[PDB]
Amino acid sequence: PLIVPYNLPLPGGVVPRMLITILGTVKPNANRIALDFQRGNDVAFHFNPRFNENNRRVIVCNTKLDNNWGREERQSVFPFESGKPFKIQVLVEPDHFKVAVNDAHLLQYNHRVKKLNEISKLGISGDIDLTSASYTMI
Ligand SMILES: Cc1ccc(S[C@@H]2O[C@H](CO)[C@H](O)[C@H](n3cc(-c4c(F)c(F)c(O)c(F)c4F)nn3)[C@H]2O)cc1
Repeated sequence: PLIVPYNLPLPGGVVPRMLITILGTVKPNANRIALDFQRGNDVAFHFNPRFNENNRRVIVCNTKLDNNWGREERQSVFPFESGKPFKIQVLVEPDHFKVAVNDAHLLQYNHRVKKLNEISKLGISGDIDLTSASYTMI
């Protein structure tokens, strides 16, 4: 187990067929989780499960460019549960990130930041116990 926030380096950025796996357990009474794939200060892909946004659960996805958030993409399908272990898998594809949670497909997010080879850090934050963060090619 590791303590969050945690920064996972992605040396040389990301590339298609790179699979990033984040394992952890959601705390009881969690409010939020955040994964931030960063190109310097820009956030290419922000993946933000919110456990209570207006009394519902939603996943918010976005990009931050020059410190400004863009247009959000929201997913109501919500595979996380307070107190339960999870696996987030982010598969880099040519035109999008593909996310699966607990071995079930969840969402795709098209690349807004084009320079994949400069998306060189993944930040992991929020109401979790972090078990592991790693990557491999498939
Ligand atoms: C016009 C406008 C008005 C309001 C908003 S709200 C905004 O929405 C964004 C996604 O579009 C991001 O989610 C932002 N955000 C969340 C975290 C964060 C964090 F700082 C942590 F320390 C965590 O542990 C954690 F899990 C987090 F999520 N940082 N920035 C959010 O402030 C947008 C536009």
